[PDB]
Amino acid sequence: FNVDVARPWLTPKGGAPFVLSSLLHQDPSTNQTWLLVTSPRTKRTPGPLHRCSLVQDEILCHPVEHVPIPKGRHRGVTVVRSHHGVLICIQVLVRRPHSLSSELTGTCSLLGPDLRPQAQANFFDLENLLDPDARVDTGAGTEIAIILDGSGSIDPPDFQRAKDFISNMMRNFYEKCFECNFALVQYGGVIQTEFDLRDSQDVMASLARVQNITQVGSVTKTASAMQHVLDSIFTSSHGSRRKASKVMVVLTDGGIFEDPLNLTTVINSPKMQGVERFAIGVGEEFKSARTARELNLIASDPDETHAFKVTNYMALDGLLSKLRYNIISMEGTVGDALHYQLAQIGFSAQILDERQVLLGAVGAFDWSGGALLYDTRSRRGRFLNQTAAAAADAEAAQYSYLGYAVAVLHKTCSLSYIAGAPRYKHHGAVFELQKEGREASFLPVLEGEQMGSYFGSELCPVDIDMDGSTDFLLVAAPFYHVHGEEGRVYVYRLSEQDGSFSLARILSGHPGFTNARFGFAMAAMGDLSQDKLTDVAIGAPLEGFGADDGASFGSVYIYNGHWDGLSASPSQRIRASTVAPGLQYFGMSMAGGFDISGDGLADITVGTLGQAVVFRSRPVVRLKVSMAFTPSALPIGFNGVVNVRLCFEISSVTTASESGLREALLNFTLDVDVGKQRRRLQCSDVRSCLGCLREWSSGSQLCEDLLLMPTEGELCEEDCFSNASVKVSYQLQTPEGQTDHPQPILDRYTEPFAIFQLPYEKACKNKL
Amino acid sequence: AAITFNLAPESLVVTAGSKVTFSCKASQDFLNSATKRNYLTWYQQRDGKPPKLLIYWASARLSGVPARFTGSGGGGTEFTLTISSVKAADIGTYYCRQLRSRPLTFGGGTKLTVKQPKSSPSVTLFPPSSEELETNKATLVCTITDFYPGVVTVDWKVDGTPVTQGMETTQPSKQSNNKYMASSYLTLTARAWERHSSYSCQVTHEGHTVEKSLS
Amino acid sequence: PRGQQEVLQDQPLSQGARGEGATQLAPQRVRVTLRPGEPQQLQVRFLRAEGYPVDLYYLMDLSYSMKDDLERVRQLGHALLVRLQEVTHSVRIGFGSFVDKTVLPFVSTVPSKLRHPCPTRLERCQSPFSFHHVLSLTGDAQAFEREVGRQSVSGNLDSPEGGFDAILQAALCQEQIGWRNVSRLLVFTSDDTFHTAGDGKLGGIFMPSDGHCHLDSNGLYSRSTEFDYPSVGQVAQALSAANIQPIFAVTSAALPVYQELSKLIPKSAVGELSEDSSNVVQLIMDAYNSLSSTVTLEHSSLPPGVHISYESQCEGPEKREGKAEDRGQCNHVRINQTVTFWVSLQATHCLPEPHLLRLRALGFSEELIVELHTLCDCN
Amino acid sequence: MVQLQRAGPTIVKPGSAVKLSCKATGFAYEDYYIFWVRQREGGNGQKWIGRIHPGSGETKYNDKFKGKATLTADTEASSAYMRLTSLTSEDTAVWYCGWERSVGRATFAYWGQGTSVTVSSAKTTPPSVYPLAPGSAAQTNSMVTLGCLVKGYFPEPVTVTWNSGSLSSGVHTFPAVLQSDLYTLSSSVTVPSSTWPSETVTCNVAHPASSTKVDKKIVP
Ligand SMILES: *[C@@H]1O[C@H](CO)[C@@H](O[C@@H]2O[C@H](CO)[C@@H](O[C@@H]3O[C@H](CO)[C@@H](O)[C@H](O)[C@@H]3O)[C@H](O)[C@H]2NC(C)=O)[C@H](O)[C@H]1NC(C)=O
Ligand SMILES: *[C@@H]1O[C@H](CO)[C@@H](O[C@@H]2O[C@H](CO)[C@@H](O[C@@H]3O[C@H](CO)[C@@H](O)[C@H](O)[C@@H]3O)[C@H](O)[C@H]2NC(C)=O)[C@H](O)[C@H]1NC(C)=O
Ligand SMILES: *[C@@H]1O[C@H](CO)[C@@H](O[C@@H]2O[C@H](CO)[C@@H](O)[C@H](O)[C@H]2NC(C)=O)[C@H](O)[C@H]1NC(C)=O
Ligand SMILES: *[C@@H]1O[C@H](CO)[C@@H](O)[C@H](O)[C@H]1NC(C)=O
Ligand SMILES: *[C@@H]1O[C@H](CO)[C@@H](O)[C@H](O)[C@H]1NC(C)=O
Ligand SMILES: *[C@@H]1O[C@H](CO)[C@@H](O)[C@H](O)[C@H]1NC(C)=O
Ligand SMILES: [Ca+2]
Ligand SMILES: [Ca+2]
Ligand SMILES: [Ca+2]
Ligand SMILES: [Ca+2]
Ligand SMILES: [Ca+2]
Ligand SMILES: [Ca+2]
Repeated sequence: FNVDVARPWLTPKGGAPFVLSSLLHQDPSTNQTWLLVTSPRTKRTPGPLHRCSLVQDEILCHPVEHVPIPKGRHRGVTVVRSHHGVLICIQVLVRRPHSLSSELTGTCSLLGPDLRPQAQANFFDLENLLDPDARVDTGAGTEIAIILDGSGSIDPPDFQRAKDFISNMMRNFYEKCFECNFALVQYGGVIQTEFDLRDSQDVMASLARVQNITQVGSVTKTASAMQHVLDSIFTSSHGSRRKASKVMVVLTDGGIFEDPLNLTTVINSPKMQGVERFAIGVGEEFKSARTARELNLIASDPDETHAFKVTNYMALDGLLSKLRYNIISMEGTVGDALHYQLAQIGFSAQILDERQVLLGAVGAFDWSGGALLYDTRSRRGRFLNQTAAAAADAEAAQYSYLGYAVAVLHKTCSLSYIAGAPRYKHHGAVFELQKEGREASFLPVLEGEQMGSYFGSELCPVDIDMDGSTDFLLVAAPFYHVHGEEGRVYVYRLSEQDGSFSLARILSGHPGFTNARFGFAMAAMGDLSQDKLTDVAIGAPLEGFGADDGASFGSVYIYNGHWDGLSASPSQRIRASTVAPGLQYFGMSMAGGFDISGDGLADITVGTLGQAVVFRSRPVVRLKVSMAFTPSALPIGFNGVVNVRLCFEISSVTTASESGLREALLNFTLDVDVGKQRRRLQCSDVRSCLGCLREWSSGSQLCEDLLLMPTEGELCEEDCFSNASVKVSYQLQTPEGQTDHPQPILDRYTEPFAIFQLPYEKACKNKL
Repeated sequence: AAITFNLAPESLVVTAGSKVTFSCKASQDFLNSATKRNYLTWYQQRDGKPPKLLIYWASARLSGVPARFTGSGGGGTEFTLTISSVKAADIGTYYCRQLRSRPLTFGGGTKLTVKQPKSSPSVTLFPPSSEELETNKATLVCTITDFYPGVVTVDWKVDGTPVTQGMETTQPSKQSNNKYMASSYLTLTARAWERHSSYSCQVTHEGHTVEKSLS
Repeated sequence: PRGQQEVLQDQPLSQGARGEGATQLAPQRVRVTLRPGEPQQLQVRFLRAEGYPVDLYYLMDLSYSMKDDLERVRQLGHALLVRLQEVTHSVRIGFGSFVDKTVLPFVSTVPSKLRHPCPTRLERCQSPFSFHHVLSLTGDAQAFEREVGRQSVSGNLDSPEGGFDAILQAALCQEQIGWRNVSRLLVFTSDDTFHTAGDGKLGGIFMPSDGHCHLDSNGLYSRSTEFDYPSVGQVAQALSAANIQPIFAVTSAALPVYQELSKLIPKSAVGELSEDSSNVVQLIMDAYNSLSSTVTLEHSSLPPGVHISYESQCEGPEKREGKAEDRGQCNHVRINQTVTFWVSLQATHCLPEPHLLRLRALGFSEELIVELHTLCDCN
Repeated sequence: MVQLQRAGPTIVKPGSAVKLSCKATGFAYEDYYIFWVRQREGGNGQKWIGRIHPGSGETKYNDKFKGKATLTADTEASSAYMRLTSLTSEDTAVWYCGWERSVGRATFAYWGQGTSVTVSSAKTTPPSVYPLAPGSAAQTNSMVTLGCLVKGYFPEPVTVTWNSGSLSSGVHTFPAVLQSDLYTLSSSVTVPSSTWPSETVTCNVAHPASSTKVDKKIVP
């Protein structure tokens, strides 16, 4: 129908940016229209948002300046827009100290109508932003190296005691520490790395090996033991990590002797710096002044709390307490409850006024969901979710994904927020914020019918007459199954008095495609057909995937607006194969309503998965046809020639008068005495009445002159008194290839013909 | 790449009150498969003025163009512009042009020239001026005036030896009387001018070779 | 008017302890005549006394919530194999596992918790993955026992698991899962809800699942982080294409959701997973029997105005529960007793009288011959 | 009525850039396309340059002038501009803006007056006028042809007359031709030998660019 498929503009393929969603934007103060696209983070492009313009019959893109810059993997980008500015939300990962779990929420930035920063928001530590009274307006870890002494001066009983001590210590530390690994070294005469950090990953093997080591005996070369621990462990070649803390536990008996290395220089050496030194004394023979001072040198600077004389089994309380971690409750395990850590605020967004925004919190409270009504200028928000009266209700509402999609509805003199919960029960639902007083909560108003159809994943209010009050609400079920994943869309009519929803129609895609995904993307495209009524577009990105060549696939369906509501069938179907080669998932994002070609006519953008397309909108022409007969009536038994004057006119103001019909040609034909078995009159020239081709001149009027002759043969007097019917049918012959100007198109909802009656003089007293 | 035009002949010798026929041909078809209109345009340019639009589509005249111009030119690959009865105002150059596809291209042009009885040139030869030798420069100029048709060739010869370098020829031009003229210089330095004894210029036309000489 | 029926041939026959002594179909020739509004019937026999091949793929969830339910799965697998082997000689059995996608909201991404997802380090664990084909379909029993017993439990973040990825990969990856052109069963075990298409959006996955085998040389679905979960319709279509009957053995807690999914998948069954695992084994024996045997009576193009129907019974007192076309082939085959067919026809209108057909069986180079005669006139 | 005007001729050094202008009047400017075309002298024909839609500022360029031309539209002043980058001696030609036909298709329905661009490093130099004394053999004929040589001047034009313009028949001023960087020109007249040298014959050459007027009397 109205969209010019023959002249698309496409972002360069394979080059930057790799489009994910596209939307048209316009600054109300300057009337510039840009095309905002969002791309995932890549080495070429760091930015998540780009503004593109039409230059040299292509779409060139330049990144926007002050938007958040994602780091690492792609975790989500969301860009909505209204006449109050552009909102961009990025998902981020954060790790708190000594936390064995991560946080996943959004950092957002609000920009003005002209793409200048206005607000920044981080949604970590949500507790300090929340304001439960806010009025809702409705109009590496640690490594521990052990230095076991079995170097003579140690009886089998004391050695066995030491082995039990070390084994119990290892087990205890593995229980109270998660990311704490171990290494060991026996240094009796020789030095022998009994086990290494890589083996520490298998706890059972290391524990079994601890009991399986045998005394080596000989002489106590403790300083050499330290130097060996530093030349073999803590070194990244054997598995150590530079970031992790470093501890040591020295089970020496104090009888150092025959040490090839100097103790004092080894202990204080720069390499030793940065590693703790816990010293345990073995044997009763540690009561000499020299041995005591040796221990004191070995142990950390605050000798108390590090130096010891007996194997007390809780002497290592300090690390056992300092290194304690916290675990967020996960699948099948106990832990800290999931309240807001994985809230993913900003998953869906919506701009309400100059300050306030609406955000989706799909992951809040064990994936129950919700939404945050954030006030950007005051930096205070209010969380809104479904009420739970008992534990059963709370556990029943989990994993509903409320806040997956958010929208707003304009009633006569009020507002109403709604949300999508595609996983609700198991078929989906749409909620509405039923403010009752101080408390406002989401209560379900619409429910899907099929499991896994993801009802409520897409919302799309439509104000057909553009009066400021929503008249319909489109709700999509992209994965609906009949033979494959066809999709299905539901149109709901909002009562003008109660605000209730009543099903009106169920839109389905073109028959013959079992893998369409009809309804995955939906948008109100403003007014395209120049009729002052809003038109809508639905997207079916999987249409034609794999079948036949499969070079391109996807579809977009244009539905027009009527005073009654949406149409019954689509007025256009744009197939990706006819648009350009290589388009994949054509129709997973759409926008419109803003002029980007330079005429006064709103245009449209359809974003594939990696490219964006832009289509002009053609001018819709409405032809008024009149004719003057001569003589005004048919005299009884007339035999003269009838003179005919036929004049068309452009009753449509969609085009300047001094452009006529462009390169479109008017093709009209005449039918004489329609409906009569034998025609009373006839045309004087077959050429002048069949396939008559004319070129519209400058202006809004065209005219012609024709002649009619009496039909041959005996008079068919049977129905003389009835008015004679003359019919005119017309079309447009629009050129073939790409054109500089979008050629006009006849209106699809006005009959392309007219019938004029010529009375026949009566035989009564009064002829007419 | 682009569509090529073979607008021929380069020029026509015509007389007032006779028919004319240009022939512009295109390397590709212009018939737009939907509107069924051949996309070709005709232009007319007189000396010292910007061109003018004569016929936008293959056979449609512009408002104000006299009826004696006819577009004809069917087929879509070969086109012909026919002027019924040439007139003094019609003397000029006409260009054909593609309109269907980018880049847009022209045909090169076709110029009209009024016919006339032949006229042998009036040839004169002059020496370098005395003042010129004072500046250490020298030059010989041969004038060839009032000849028809406008195609001629000249060969300068010093001491009987033709010279093929240091020679410039002014553009031959047409007059209001339907004749032609031409001129040719001979760049030389004063020292070189004295190295020789005699000079001469030769003119070629439909007849016998004409020459003039100095010494 | 009324019809007629007759058997036009006699054939010597024999029977053996196993199918190698089979004597193929009943006497070749039979005859039937029909008139409008009066059907007729015949009888046929096939001399086969054993079962027909089978391919069972076992697929366990290995999330941490299944630690208590692992012994139930091991007992169920042994019961599976032992019950099957006592009705057929050509049973093949396979094995695979799954937990979830290795992106943040579904699986914890901290390196320490990505190497040892289990809560305590003394536990025996296994790093998370999306699908892992372990044992290809094989006729060895002790191999399957040993491979199943060796498995260890992985971990996860959120309750729903990614079993749909495993099902779709098992359906698509035919050349390396070892499927045969035989009755195919997939036994799916879990104790929680399942992720579906549209859930990957939370984890940043935006590329929809395509119908391609993405397993590695070692058997892992390595590319799982780049494609979204498949939809219910995608799994249904893949299973229908591949001729796989899924039997969902799931915990009592998750029985309702899976019972609701089974209605979408045509030939699927759902049974609870408890200590007395005979409930699921019964679904499996019923799925084996319900799918027909190699013994077949496939019909040629009947004369227009005539219809054909069948009713198969392994023995006199035992018959299949199917209707109409479901009984065109034999079912519920058992040892030491041979199967039989009853073939009935009904006539609506008539066409040229002289017509003949043949009913062919699979596995032997022979087929029955049938003669037909029909007319629209009265006596 | 639709008409277009331009800034007029320009003289620039090699390597510079020229920003021509084409003011448009009599129609809505943000509607109709503006096309440019250059007619190179010496009978090289014409070649389409590019296109621009003032409403959206979009352009399309022939590949030959992709990096050479750059079109833009000033909707406020209703003036279209073309910028020629890194001009050379070759770029010298006359350029035209255009206006497409509203109905049908005709790229240049209307044209501007014309604008000539000349690229040269030569300074403003006055012409040197040299009389052409007829040969001794030409004095015996009834008709005698005289003339002068206007050599070495820049920029154009230089007007030549005979006897302060009183003489008006038989005068022929040939088109100029370039030498190195300085232009050249010649003119010839014919008068009765009965009036020469008996009566004074002279010519005046004017060079407005240098405000120089030179009178030269022909002598045998
Ligand atoms: C940006 O574009 C918009 C939309 O075209 C322009 O808004 C229009 O502004 C005019 C006044 O400039 C509004 O009034 C019009 O003015 C006269 C009578 O004064 C008459 O021609 C019209 O009947 C009309 O009343 C016009 O309603 C308004 N249009 C809309 C749709 O709101 C705006 O001016 C443009 N801004 C700039 C800076 O160019
Ligand atoms: C909807 O959101 C409200 C909050 O706006 C949720 O209510 C909150 O539920 C949590 C559940 O854990 C309560 O936490 C409590 O904290 C302490 C520390 O553990 C302890 O008293 C309890 O064990 C409990 O965990 C929290 O107090 C409660 N209210 C508020 C104001 O935070 C509600 O659960 C959400 N509903 C749904 C269906 O998701
Ligand atoms: C002008 O329109 C007429 C119809 O109103 C065209 O003629 C018909 O063309 C169709 C195919 O497009 C044929 O099926 C019909 O048989 C033709 N005749 C009639 C009476 O409908 C005619 O081709 C059009 N003119 C041009 C130049 O395309
Ligand atoms: C270690 O265990 C092995 C058996 O795995 C045993 O043979 C050996 O004696 C033990 N001790 C040592 C020092 O290897
Ligand atoms: C060992 O090094 C220390 C300094 O660390 C030094 O004072 C001492 O002399 C060295 N030798 C001995 C035997 O301590
Ligand atoms: C199974 O049947 C298919 C279809 O006829 C055939 O291509 C294939 O080779 C057969 N065998 C296997 C092992 O798939
Ligand atoms: Ca409304
Ligand atoms: Ca509309
Ligand atoms: Ca537009
Ligand atoms: Ca689980
Ligand atoms: Ca369990
Ligand atoms: Ca999970």
